[PDB]
Amino acid sequence: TLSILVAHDLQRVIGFENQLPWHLPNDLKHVKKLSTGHTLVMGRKTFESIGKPLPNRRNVVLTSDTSFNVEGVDVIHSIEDIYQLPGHVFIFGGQTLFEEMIDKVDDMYITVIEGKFRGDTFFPPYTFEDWEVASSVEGKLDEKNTIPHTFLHLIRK
Ligand SMILES: NC(=O)C1=CN([C@@H]2O[C@H](COP(=O)(O)OP(=O)(O)OC[C@H]3O[C@@H](n4cnc5c(N)ncnc54)[C@H](OP(=O)(O)O)[C@@H]3O)[C@@H](O)[C@H]2O)C=CC1
Ligand SMILES: CCc1nc(N)nc(N)c1C#C[C@H](C)c1cc(OC)cc(-c2ccncc2)c1
Repeated sequence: TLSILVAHDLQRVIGFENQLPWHLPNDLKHVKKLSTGHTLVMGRKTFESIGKPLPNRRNVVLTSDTSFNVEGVDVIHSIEDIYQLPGHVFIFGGQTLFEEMIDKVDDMYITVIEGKFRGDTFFPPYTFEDWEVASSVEGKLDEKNTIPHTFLHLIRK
């Protein structure tokens, strides 16, 4: 199973100066729930921005750097190596990789942040004509989660 796992805002911003533009603990829990025990694939820049691999799942990084090695991180150098990955596989970031992968994945787990942030990294444009809405659940606003947001699970038609 090959999925996209992304959070973007109303204009598809997913990042600004190596950072997430927004602090939203509920989306982290959401990420932890979906991807624990499975596989996360990410481009080199996405990985360096986190700075450490995420616990209790396989971390795969795509890069052309043949010297790249990080403890707890499996390296690939080919888009094509993604399809040899066993199990449920999540394309985690960033803009470059989503652009390469958005026409290949079976489905997408999108967190829509109902805001307009300044960004420099964008999720590629997509139309609902090509995606069925399997589920749409609003996140709950509270003390620590202060931005309206929505979990979408879109499946390709
Ligand atoms: N929400 C998110 O997912 C987050 C992402 N970001 C950002 O993403 C921003 C924009 O950079 P972006 O390009 O999107 O980052 P990516 O995560 O897509 O990393 C890009 C790199 O991935 C590797 N790569 C991609 N495709 C291939 C391929 N076909 N073959 C071999 N290697 C490949 C290359 O690494 P290499 O150059 O080493 O060969 C490439 O330079 C960065 O500024 C980073 O901060 C920031 C915050 C959050
Ligand atoms: C959650 C945000 C998020 N949500 C969803 N639904 N999908 C995603 N792909 C990402 C994402 C992301 C990027 C890789 C990112 C950048 C970052 O820049 C500092 C820190 C983290 C991060 C720090 C701590 N634990 C998990 C992830 C993730």
